[PDB]
Amino acid sequence: RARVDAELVRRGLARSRQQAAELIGAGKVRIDGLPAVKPATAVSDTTALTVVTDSERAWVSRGAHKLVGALEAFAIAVAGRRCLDAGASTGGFTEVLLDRGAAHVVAADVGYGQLAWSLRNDPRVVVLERTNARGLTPEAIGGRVDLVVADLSFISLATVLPALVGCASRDADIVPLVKPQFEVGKGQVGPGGVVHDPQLRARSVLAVARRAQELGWHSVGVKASPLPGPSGNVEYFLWLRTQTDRALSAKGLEDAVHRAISEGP
RNA sequence: UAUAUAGGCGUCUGGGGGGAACGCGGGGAAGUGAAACAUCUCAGUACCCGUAGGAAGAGAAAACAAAAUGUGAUUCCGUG
RNA sequence: CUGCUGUGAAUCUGCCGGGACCACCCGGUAAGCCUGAAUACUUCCCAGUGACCGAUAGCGGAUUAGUACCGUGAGGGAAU
RNA sequence: AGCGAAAGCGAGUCUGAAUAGGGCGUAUCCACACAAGAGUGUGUGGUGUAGUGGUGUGUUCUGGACCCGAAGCGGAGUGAUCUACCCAUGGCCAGGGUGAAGCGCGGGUAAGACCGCGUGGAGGCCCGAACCCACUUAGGUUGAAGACUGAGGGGAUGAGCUGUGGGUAGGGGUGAAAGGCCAAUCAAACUCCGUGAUAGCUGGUUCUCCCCGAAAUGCAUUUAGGUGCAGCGUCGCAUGUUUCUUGCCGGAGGUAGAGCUACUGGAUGGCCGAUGGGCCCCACAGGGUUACUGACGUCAGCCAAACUCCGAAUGCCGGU
RNA sequence: GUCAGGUAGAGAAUACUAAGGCGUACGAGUGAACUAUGGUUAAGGAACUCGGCAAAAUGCCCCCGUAACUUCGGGAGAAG
RNA sequence: AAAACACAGGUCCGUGCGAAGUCGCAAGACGAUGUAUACGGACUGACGCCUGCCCGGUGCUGGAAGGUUAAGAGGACCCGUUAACUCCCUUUGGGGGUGAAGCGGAGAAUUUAAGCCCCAGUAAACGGCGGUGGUAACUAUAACAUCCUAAGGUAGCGAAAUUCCUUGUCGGGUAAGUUCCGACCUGCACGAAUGGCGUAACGACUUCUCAACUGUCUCAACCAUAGACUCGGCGAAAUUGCACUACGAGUAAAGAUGCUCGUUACGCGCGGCAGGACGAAAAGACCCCGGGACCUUCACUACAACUUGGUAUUGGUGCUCGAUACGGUUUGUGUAGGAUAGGUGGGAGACUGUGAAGCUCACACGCCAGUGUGGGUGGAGUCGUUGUUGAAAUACCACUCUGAUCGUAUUGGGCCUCUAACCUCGGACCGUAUAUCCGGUUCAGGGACAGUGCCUGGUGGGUAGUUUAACUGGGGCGGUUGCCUCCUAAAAUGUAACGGAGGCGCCCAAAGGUUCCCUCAACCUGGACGGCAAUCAGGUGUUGAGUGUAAGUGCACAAGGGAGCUUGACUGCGAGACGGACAUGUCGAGCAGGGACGAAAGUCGGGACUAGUGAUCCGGCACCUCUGAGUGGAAGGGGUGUCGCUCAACGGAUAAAAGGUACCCCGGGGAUAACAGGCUGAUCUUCCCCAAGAGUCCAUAUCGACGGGAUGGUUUGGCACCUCGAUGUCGGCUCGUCGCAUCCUGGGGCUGGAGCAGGUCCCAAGGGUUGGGCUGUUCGCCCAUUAAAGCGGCACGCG
Ligand SMILES: [Mg+2]
Ligand SMILES: [Mg+2]
Ligand SMILES: [Mg+2]
Ligand SMILES: [Mg+2]
Ligand SMILES: [Mg+2]
Ligand SMILES: [Mg+2]
Ligand SMILES: [Mg+2]
Ligand SMILES: [Mg+2]
Ligand SMILES: [Mg+2]
Ligand SMILES: [Mg+2]
Ligand SMILES: [Mg+2]
Ligand SMILES: [Mg+2]
Ligand SMILES: [Mg+2]
Ligand SMILES: [Mg+2]
Ligand SMILES: [Mg+2]
Ligand SMILES: [Mg+2]
Ligand SMILES: [Mg+2]
Ligand SMILES: [Mg+2]
Ligand SMILES: [Mg+2]
Ligand SMILES: [Mg+2]
Ligand SMILES: [Mg+2]
Ligand SMILES: [Mg+2]
Ligand SMILES: [Mg+2]
Ligand SMILES: [Mg+2]
Ligand SMILES: [Mg+2]
Ligand SMILES: [Mg+2]
Ligand SMILES: [Mg+2]
Ligand SMILES: [Mg+2]
Ligand SMILES: [Mg+2]
Ligand SMILES: [Mg+2]
Ligand SMILES: [Mg+2]
Ligand SMILES: [Mg+2]
Ligand SMILES: [Mg+2]
Ligand SMILES: [Mg+2]
Ligand SMILES: [Mg+2]
Ligand SMILES: [Mg+2]
Ligand SMILES: [Mg+2]
Ligand SMILES: [Mg+2]
Ligand SMILES: [Mg+2]
Ligand SMILES: [Mg+2]
Ligand SMILES: [Mg+2]
Ligand SMILES: [Mg+2]
Ligand SMILES: [Mg+2]
Ligand SMILES: [Mg+2]
Ligand SMILES: [Mg+2]
Ligand SMILES: [Mg+2]
Ligand SMILES: [Mg+2]
Ligand SMILES: [Mg+2]
Ligand SMILES: [Mg+2]
Ligand SMILES: [Mg+2]
Ligand SMILES: [Mg+2]
Ligand SMILES: [Mg+2]
Ligand SMILES: [Mg+2]
Ligand SMILES: [Mg+2]
Ligand SMILES: [Mg+2]
Ligand SMILES: [Mg+2]
Ligand SMILES: [Mg+2]
Ligand SMILES: [Mg+2]
Ligand SMILES: [Mg+2]
Ligand SMILES: [Mg+2]
Ligand SMILES: [Mg+2]
Ligand SMILES: [Mg+2]
Ligand SMILES: [Mg+2]
Ligand SMILES: [Mg+2]
Ligand SMILES: [Mg+2]
Ligand SMILES: [Mg+2]
Ligand SMILES: [Mg+2]
Ligand SMILES: [Mg+2]
Ligand SMILES: [Mg+2]
Ligand SMILES: [Mg+2]
Ligand SMILES: [Mg+2]
Ligand SMILES: [Mg+2]
Ligand SMILES: [Mg+2]
Ligand SMILES: [Mg+2]
Ligand SMILES: [Mg+2]
Ligand SMILES: [Mg+2]
Ligand SMILES: [Mg+2]
Ligand SMILES: [Mg+2]
Ligand SMILES: [Mg+2]
Ligand SMILES: [Mg+2]
Ligand SMILES: [Mg+2]
Ligand SMILES: [Mg+2]
Ligand SMILES: [Mg+2]
Ligand SMILES: [Mg+2]
Ligand SMILES: [Mg+2]
Ligand SMILES: [Mg+2]
Ligand SMILES: [Mg+2]
Ligand SMILES: [Mg+2]
Ligand SMILES: [Mg+2]
Ligand SMILES: [Mg+2]
Ligand SMILES: [Mg+2]
Ligand SMILES: [Mg+2]
Ligand SMILES: [Mg+2]
Ligand SMILES: [Mg+2]
Ligand SMILES: [Mg+2]
Ligand SMILES: [Mg+2]
Ligand SMILES: [Mg+2]
Ligand SMILES: [Mg+2]
Ligand SMILES: [Mg+2]
Ligand SMILES: [Mg+2]
Ligand SMILES: [Mg+2]
Ligand SMILES: [Mg+2]
Ligand SMILES: [Mg+2]
Ligand SMILES: [Mg+2]
Ligand SMILES: [Mg+2]
Ligand SMILES: [Mg+2]
Ligand SMILES: [Mg+2]
Ligand SMILES: [Mg+2]
Ligand SMILES: [Mg+2]
Ligand SMILES: [Mg+2]
Ligand SMILES: [Mg+2]
Ligand SMILES: [Mg+2]
Ligand SMILES: [Mg+2]
Ligand SMILES: [Mg+2]
Ligand SMILES: [Mg+2]
Ligand SMILES: [Mg+2]
Ligand SMILES: [Mg+2]
Ligand SMILES: [Mg+2]
Ligand SMILES: [Mg+2]
Ligand SMILES: [Mg+2]
Ligand SMILES: [Mg+2]
Ligand SMILES: [Mg+2]
Ligand SMILES: [Mg+2]
Ligand SMILES: [Mg+2]
Ligand SMILES: [Mg+2]
Ligand SMILES: [Mg+2]
Ligand SMILES: [Mg+2]
Ligand SMILES: [Mg+2]
Ligand SMILES: [Mg+2]
Ligand SMILES: [Mg+2]
Ligand SMILES: [Mg+2]
Ligand SMILES: [Mg+2]
Ligand SMILES: [Mg+2]
Ligand SMILES: [Mg+2]
Ligand SMILES: [Mg+2]
Ligand SMILES: [Mg+2]
Ligand SMILES: [Mg+2]
Ligand SMILES: [Mg+2]
Ligand SMILES: [Mg+2]
Ligand SMILES: [Mg+2]
Ligand SMILES: [Mg+2]
Ligand SMILES: [Mg+2]
Ligand SMILES: [Mg+2]
Ligand SMILES: [Mg+2]
Ligand SMILES: [Mg+2]
Ligand SMILES: [Mg+2]
Ligand SMILES: [Mg+2]
Ligand SMILES: [Mg+2]
Ligand SMILES: [Mg+2]
Ligand SMILES: [Mg+2]
Ligand SMILES: [Mg+2]
Ligand SMILES: [Mg+2]
Ligand SMILES: [Mg+2]
Ligand SMILES: [Mg+2]
Ligand SMILES: [Mg+2]
Ligand SMILES: [Mg+2]
Ligand SMILES: [Mg+2]
Ligand SMILES: [Mg+2]
Ligand SMILES: [Mg+2]
Ligand SMILES: [Mg+2]
Ligand SMILES: [Mg+2]
Ligand SMILES: [Mg+2]
Repeated sequence: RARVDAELVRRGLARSRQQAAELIGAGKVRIDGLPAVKPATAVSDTTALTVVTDSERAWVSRGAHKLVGALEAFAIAVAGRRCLDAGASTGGFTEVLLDRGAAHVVAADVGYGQLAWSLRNDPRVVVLERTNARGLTPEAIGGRVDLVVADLSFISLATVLPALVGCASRDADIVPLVKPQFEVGKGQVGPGGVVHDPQLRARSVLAVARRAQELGWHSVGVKASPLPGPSGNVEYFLWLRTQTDRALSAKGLEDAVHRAISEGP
């Protein structure tokens, strides 16, 4: 009487039970074809468990999907440019750049070692013990970088900007990830931890865009993340830059903000 | 409804109810005892029902018995 | 031995019983019926008797006694 | 006449292979022998064996069984004249407010909506007597009354109140549901009967004197405030000092005390001095120096219900 | 269950009355405490107490005028 | 009298109609003279916005391929009895073996329903709704990776009729705010029809506030009436061992009118007060014990009800399959070969023109190697012990297993039917003037079903009877219950407690018997691994090692270590004893049989010893010379050996059993708890001894650490001494009374006392010692005062 998600994770189909739920969610893994009727299934281990046959499953976290979705809309070159990750410590975003042939990447954490052992062996992988959260060091990360990916959680991503515009070059290219129910004053999270309010997302994206513009970093374009938090955390990836023909800083910022939520998700 | 029956009309002869105990045939507890209790007991008791008679019921072997050339319908009493 | 249900024979070199059953022996003759005496009792009547009571006893009732009275009622129930 | 489970045998019998031990039985005593002192046996004689039926007393068994006492259980009946609900057929509800729909008029509306005005008489409507309740409080509390009285209190045309007649009955009825009510009683009414229910529980049990005279412990217990058997009382019979005391004699103990270099543990201070500690010359050889920690040992003083190299007094067993 | 005089009054309420009916079955005394039932109370006014319990207070008619809120009926006899 | 019930509104489930449901044994009735917009049941409870997740558990509903399962059909196989033989062995018998039929007993395979397992749906069904590892804005305000599930609280609300902590925090309100209001979220232990959150109107509901009003109060005074009181009349009651019934300090069953010692008191009444008479009342209702009673449930065991199947009532024809008896085709690879050699008895002689041979196909199989039947053709034969071939015809009559077959006789399983039993609360007509009864007749429908008997399996708190241990410093909760060893245990034996420590419910065919032989542990010295340590050698070493297994007593004489043989880990017994309420239990020399070891002496009836166990009943099994319901057998019983009980509550109430009662009742108990009293005083409380210190120095102005000794009886306790045929339980009110351990007032000594004001100690009990807010409050917090707002005893004084 072994749980179906139990046998699945035992075989090696998915390294974690959260992924076992993702696979049963669309019914990618079942016996005799068909969607897995229910995640509560008593299946004998002598049966056959299938899979979506995802060829590009060389990923070790969920942060991969949201990134590959952003890079679909942006198509940003990585080789030949230094890169910065604002802290994932789980291989969600940096490992994708590894698959992108990144020249050299740097990642942060909360002062904790929990990365995949696979990434503890690549020479171009730098690990730091949360030197600082908001005012990132522009030189101790190895010098100048040419890309920064924003991945923040229970901290309103609006205080690391002075550091991330300094932790860059004069010709910089940045893709921040705006999480809606996390920009509102801490404690004022949306109803039940999930937000169904386009106007709240509008307020959050406007606040982050205006905070970026305060430094001069204008918003170029928008993107809706394809695979969000399971219970609900739909993200909206923007794009920071100070010198392009797409200097949407006066009126086009709002037009692009409507685009973000009108085509989101 | 034809055979007819169910019925209807008339004329007789009975039945009905009571009763203290005793009889016969049925139905049938619980308290109690078992130092608890259910089998078991109490007890086929108490009570109930149907029926009598001066008594009733039983009664003339499809019985006993045990190798005895033995008893011989039933009922009741004493023993065993 | 016996009730309800099912199945269900023979008429005497038959059938029943003799403490599972079988053989032999013995006893008897079911599925029809009547039957006195010896046995149980006393509402009532007669005549007696008591190392029985003697009026708080003996019947509840020696006297208005199943009365007066109590209870809606089944019923309880004096004292003299 | 007994032994045996029995067939059976019989002063024997059972077990057993056993004239080989034991069991039960051969009244009891006496003697004389023949065998062993491992508790005496065996045998020859003798003596010869006591029951039963009336009846008094004590105890006991079956019966209500020394007397009184439950809450309750069963059988058959009686009750809805109180109360619960229902059914038929009747009666009652002073007085005063409010002002629903409906209808009619006007305004307003493409037409409506709607409003203002009237008539109108709705309603588990309002205030409030009769009537029905019973919220507060005081009195009553061997009452006026086994549930009232006074002052206020809620409903008062309604799921209203009420009269007369009727129906539902006990593991049943009825319940706008409180285990409420069902005749001053209800977690199963009442009456009679079973019946003198049963109570390891409480209570009571009536004249005298004479002699003797306890126990409140052990064991078992659906047991722990009950009982059985033992102990301990009395009476009858048998035996006769067997009892008890004191002296002496023969014993076995491990308590008091003590001791511990006699063990097992604890435990005080010294003494020498390791091994393992550090350092020198300089190797991690080797050697010595040093608060070293300081095994073992040793000196002296100690401690113990489950320690004992020892070890009484008493008590106990026997003899005399 | 029926009948329902007068005067105030909306009234079958309440006060007093008519007709009619009663004075209903222990009394007579008496300025004790205390209890009960009524009454009044300077100044203060809930300080009482578990709590404004109980008392006190408002109370009728006619004009004027009425709030938040509302389910548009009400609240409302608001309050004044 | 309520917030509880009801309610209008909501949903869910059942019900197709003499419905379902209910009352009845039935008939019958209500439902309803209703018919799914109706009726019953369940929950919720106008209205408004909504009602999340979980179908794993348990129910409900549905389904069926399998597993399992009753009665009923089946009777293979076995056993009893004995007609017959067949034999001895002795002779007129009598035991051995076989044993047909018949009758009997136990009875297997096989077949068969529901249910259960199984798989689905269902939550406005009964029910459920998580964490961890390390984190940033200025700490936060749980929404980075991973474990687990049936899913991980949705919305809304939230110190709540819900919050112990708690008088949470902040604001309001008061002079003073434990209640209240508005919020906060750390929701011990809210949450979505046991609805969640709001809501106008309503309430003899609960709570907070303001105005007004007042004898509620400061703080009480006065008046009248009914009693009380006096006089006359009548005239009770509960109660009651007494009696010419003081107090104090004691003593006593521990709280005395009655006893002690002292003090006080002339005799008798009337009106008043309630301190005592553990006052009256009611065989304590709290608590324990015994017994009831009613209630609950997956306690036990039953029964109603519901339901399954078989069979009776109960029949007919058609098919489909199965079992029987009977008939005719039809079958057998083999090598020594004219052989696709069914097992045969007869076999010198059977088969043609009723057209066989050889040709045409099918039937039959085919390991397709080859052969039997028909007519269409066909022409007048083929065959044998032929010889090889175990077995010959494969030329013929009668018996025949293997098979592919049809039919008859018989009997089942099923299926579609028919009508004739039976059924209809469908119509009509009649008895019958009257009649929704009833019976009949007849038409129309079902129909061998249903219903009902009997047998049978399920479900079965719907009901019924009952059980649900004891010990216990009250009871409960915990723990324990039998056996063995030690200490307590006081030098015999025995000895209690919920006293102090541990073991047991086995193990070993050798770890049993015998015969013989040996001596360890530790220490020093010498040796490659090899270290203190492993095996070797030398020595010292009397017991410190080891003895299956706890502990104790033992054992070096060895009971300890080693080897040989071997089963005495025997059968018949047992003088005499230990221990003992009894029932149990324990030791035992010696005799005989038959053995083991030993030369023999001798030892051996398990183990160095003391745990390793369960009475009786009832039943099983093997053996025996017992019995055998007329007789012979048998069945059944009996003896002997043995088997089956965490009966572990271990002397074992049943084969079989849990809980609630605050709705409770009875019988008892001060044998036993709660209150008060009594004893004690661990704790509590109040003092003291010593003085390391602190105080700049200076123990002792003032505090005094570490330790030590006491008082009181106010606290929490310990005990269980009186009271359970009744000793009323907190706080406040009224009224006191006593102590002093003094709060104020009065008198002082020392000061680290200049004065003012204090600190500490000593003496002193005459008087005094406030009113409020918060709270049920005591306690306590606060407000305004005051000379001060003392602490205690008196049944935590006083109903
Ligand atoms: Mg008669
Ligand atoms: Mg009985
Ligand atoms: Mg009994
Ligand atoms: Mg009894
Ligand atoms: Mg006669
Ligand atoms: Mg006769
Ligand atoms: Mg006769
Ligand atoms: Mg008399
Ligand atoms: Mg006289
Ligand atoms: Mg009399
Ligand atoms: Mg009368
Ligand atoms: Mg005998
Ligand atoms: Mg024997
Ligand atoms: Mg003898
Ligand atoms: Mg005589
Ligand atoms: Mg005699
Ligand atoms: Mg009765
Ligand atoms: Mg009646
Ligand atoms: Mg009108
Ligand atoms: Mg109108
Ligand atoms: Mg009204
Ligand atoms: Mg009203
Ligand atoms: Mg009114
Ligand atoms: Mg009024
Ligand atoms: Mg009124
Ligand atoms: Mg009432
Ligand atoms: Mg009240
Ligand atoms: Mg009085
Ligand atoms: Mg009076
Ligand atoms: Mg009143
Ligand atoms: Mg009144
Ligand atoms: Mg009426
Ligand atoms: Mg009547
Ligand atoms: Mg009732
Ligand atoms: Mg009566
Ligand atoms: Mg009554
Ligand atoms: Mg009853
Ligand atoms: Mg009863
Ligand atoms: Mg009796
Ligand atoms: Mg009695
Ligand atoms: Mg004497
Ligand atoms: Mg005795
Ligand atoms: Mg005696
Ligand atoms: Mg002597
Ligand atoms: Mg001596
Ligand atoms: Mg000695
Ligand atoms: Mg000793
Ligand atoms: Mg000593
Ligand atoms: Mg020791
Ligand atoms: Mg000692
Ligand atoms: Mg008038
Ligand atoms: Mg009047
Ligand atoms: Mg007059
Ligand atoms: Mg006077
Ligand atoms: Mg007054
Ligand atoms: Mg005044
Ligand atoms: Mg005034
Ligand atoms: Mg006020
Ligand atoms: Mg106050
Ligand atoms: Mg106040
Ligand atoms: Mg006060
Ligand atoms: Mg009042
Ligand atoms: Mg008034
Ligand atoms: Mg107004
Ligand atoms: Mg208002
Ligand atoms: Mg007004
Ligand atoms: Mg009310
Ligand atoms: Mg009341
Ligand atoms: Mg209620
Ligand atoms: Mg409804
Ligand atoms: Mg439901
Ligand atoms: Mg029905
Ligand atoms: Mg429906
Ligand atoms: Mg409700
Ligand atoms: Mg609702
Ligand atoms: Mg729900
Ligand atoms: Mg669910
Ligand atoms: Mg579920
Ligand atoms: Mg389910
Ligand atoms: Mg399911
Ligand atoms: Mg089912
Ligand atoms: Mg059968
Ligand atoms: Mg809260
Ligand atoms: Mg509150
Ligand atoms: Mg709560
Ligand atoms: Mg609080
Ligand atoms: Mg506050
Ligand atoms: Mg609040
Ligand atoms: Mg519910
Ligand atoms: Mg709840
Ligand atoms: Mg719910
Ligand atoms: Mg509600
Ligand atoms: Mg609320
Ligand atoms: Mg409200
Ligand atoms: Mg009301
Ligand atoms: Mg009320
Ligand atoms: Mg005064
Ligand atoms: Mg007077
Ligand atoms: Mg007088
Ligand atoms: Mg005194
Ligand atoms: Mg005293
Ligand atoms: Mg005295
Ligand atoms: Mg005297
Ligand atoms: Mg007096
Ligand atoms: Mg008095
Ligand atoms: Mg008085
Ligand atoms: Mg009393
Ligand atoms: Mg009592
Ligand atoms: Mg009890
Ligand atoms: Mg049938
Ligand atoms: Mg049937
Ligand atoms: Mg049941
Ligand atoms: Mg029951
Ligand atoms: Mg009984
Ligand atoms: Mg008991
Ligand atoms: Mg007990
Ligand atoms: Mg205790
Ligand atoms: Mg105690
Ligand atoms: Mg001793
Ligand atoms: Mg001694
Ligand atoms: Mg003792
Ligand atoms: Mg143990
Ligand atoms: Mg040995
Ligand atoms: Mg041996
Ligand atoms: Mg050696
Ligand atoms: Mg040995
Ligand atoms: Mg043995
Ligand atoms: Mg003996
Ligand atoms: Mg021998
Ligand atoms: Mg021997
Ligand atoms: Mg027995
Ligand atoms: Mg016989
Ligand atoms: Mg015989
Ligand atoms: Mg036998
Ligand atoms: Mg026991
Ligand atoms: Mg026992
Ligand atoms: Mg038993
Ligand atoms: Mg209740
Ligand atoms: Mg009682
Ligand atoms: Mg006592
Ligand atoms: Mg007291
Ligand atoms: Mg006490
Ligand atoms: Mg006392
Ligand atoms: Mg100083
Ligand atoms: Mg005692
Ligand atoms: Mg006493
Ligand atoms: Mg008491
Ligand atoms: Mg008394
Ligand atoms: Mg009293
Ligand atoms: Mg008394
Ligand atoms: Mg006082
Ligand atoms: Mg003093
Ligand atoms: Mg003082
Ligand atoms: Mg002074
Ligand atoms: Mg001074
Ligand atoms: Mg003076
Ligand atoms: Mg308060
Ligand atoms: Mg005082
Ligand atoms: Mg007190
Ligand atoms: Mg006091
Ligand atoms: Mg009191
Ligand atoms: Mg009182």
